[PDB]
Amino acid sequence: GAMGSMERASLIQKAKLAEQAERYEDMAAFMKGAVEKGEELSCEERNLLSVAYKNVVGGQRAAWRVLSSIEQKSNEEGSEEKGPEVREYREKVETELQGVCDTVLGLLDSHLIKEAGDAESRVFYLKMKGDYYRYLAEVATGDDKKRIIDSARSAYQEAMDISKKEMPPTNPIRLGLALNFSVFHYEIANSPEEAISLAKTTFDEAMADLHTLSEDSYKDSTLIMQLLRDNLTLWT
Amino acid sequence: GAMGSMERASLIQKAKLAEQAERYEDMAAFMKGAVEKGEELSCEERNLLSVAYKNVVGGQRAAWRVLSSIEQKSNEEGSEEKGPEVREYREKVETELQGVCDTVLGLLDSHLIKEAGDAESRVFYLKMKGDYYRYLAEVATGDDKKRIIDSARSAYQEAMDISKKEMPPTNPIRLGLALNFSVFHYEIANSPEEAISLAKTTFDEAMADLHTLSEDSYKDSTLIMQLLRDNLTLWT
Amino acid sequence: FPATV
Amino acid sequence: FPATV
Ligand SMILES: CC(C)(Oc1ccc(C(F)(F)F)cc1)C(=O)Nc1cccc(-c2csc(C(=N)N)c2)c1
Ligand SMILES: CC(C)(Oc1ccc(C(F)(F)F)cc1)C(=O)Nc1cccc(-c2csc(C(=N)N)c2)c1
Repeated sequence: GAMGSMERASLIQKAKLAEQAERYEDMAAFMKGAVEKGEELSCEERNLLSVAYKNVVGGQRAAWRVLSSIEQKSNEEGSEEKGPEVREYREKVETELQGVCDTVLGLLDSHLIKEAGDAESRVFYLKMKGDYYRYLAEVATGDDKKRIIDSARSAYQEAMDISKKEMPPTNPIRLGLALNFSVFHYEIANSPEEAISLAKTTFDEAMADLHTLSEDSYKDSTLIMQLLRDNLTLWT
Repeated sequence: GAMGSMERASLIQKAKLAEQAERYEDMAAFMKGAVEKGEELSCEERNLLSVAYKNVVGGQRAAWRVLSSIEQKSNEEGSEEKGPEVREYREKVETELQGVCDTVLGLLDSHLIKEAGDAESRVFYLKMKGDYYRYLAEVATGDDKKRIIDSARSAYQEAMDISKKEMPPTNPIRLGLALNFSVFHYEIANSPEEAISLAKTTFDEAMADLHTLSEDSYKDSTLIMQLLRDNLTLWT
Repeated sequence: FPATV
Repeated sequence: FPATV
């Protein structure tokens, strides 16, 4: 690791600077270095890690979608052959995306998840595991596509089971997990009815628990609840 | 060069794909590979090259400014020492920026400028040379800061001299050169009066030549003329 | 796209 | 910032 010689605290500080500078590849490298120091991550640090890689892979996903769309048009009946270049470059971006996903999954497996005992850390990491298998599933086409999908499902399901036992229904981690698992059902698993059921039940159970919350916790929970509603509006 | 095995035409095609995907680092690498094939660049290809590196260095400049601002606040009377990290990371971004500038300047010197005989190509490349020395000047602080500034000035001046002899006053390359040389005067050379004079004279001479233009050429010229006006409004 | 966080 | 192209 090229960050092995830098202090953990300096890596975290520089991750925060990189975020302010919108340098998310640097942010991700700094937070990978911090994870590789071997200590557990605090709540703030977990969110720095997730923000960094979400921005990196989010850009890769957007590029992949543009290129895949161009590639499909080039393969429609009537298109003028423009050679291997579109496929090659889509493949290049796809391989870089898979590499980022594999890196994140590797950090979770070595050894963030196995040391995560509290619900807020363990659910957070298992949600990430589901998310990054989901991104692999978005581009998968081979002998292991079903196994990638099932790896996403299994991670989301373990996270869900813990969240329902250990977190209130308004906990924003629980809400964001359900939001993303619902999108997994809709977009990956071809299970729109499960997606809709999960989003609606999550929203309604959260609504009923809002009365227990402070103003600041209310704002956090209702933010994610609005995303659940937005998706339900898109889907119904 | 890692692009040495790819066809020139494939590099150009992939640069255009990278642009559509907003993958400007890839775009720049593809266009560097195309330049290194040793052939002159067409008008479209020159603009692909400039668009790619402008986006790459533009992001680096924005990050550098954020970090420099944080660094200056940390060095105000009353700040809590937060160690070497802000300076280190600003330096890291600065070195990467200087590397990109050196790469572009290297392509212009080996051998785009010396083979550029037509005004539209030669003025274009000399403007780029001024621009990338200007970006080096923005971060320079050492024994060579004045020499960097004079390298920018010299390149802009040669471009200006050719443009006034060989291009009409509405030519968008001539206009964009004057726009940027004017910003050089204002922001780098501490010569705001020269900046204002150059922008105003360029604008007025272009205005008087608009009557010669087609509708499409008119739109191109008036676009840059509006940028000259915008800067004059900022400065007066 | 649908929303994810 | 001032405009450049
Ligand atoms: C998006 C939003 C509003 O809500 C979320 C995010 C993630 C999840 C899920 F993925 F866990 F499900 C659910 C809701 C959020 O970011 N909340 C949040 C909560 C706690 C800490 C931080 C934070 C600390 S540091 C830092 C930084 N960007 N520097 C950001 C941010
Ligand atoms: C910004 C704008 C509107 O005007 C300019 C640009 C540069 C200059 C100066 F730097 F030369 F001074 C002056 C005005 C512009 O981009 N004009 C333009 C003109 C000619 C060709 C292209 C083009 C071909 S391909 C391609 C692509 N992005 N794929 C873009 C674009």
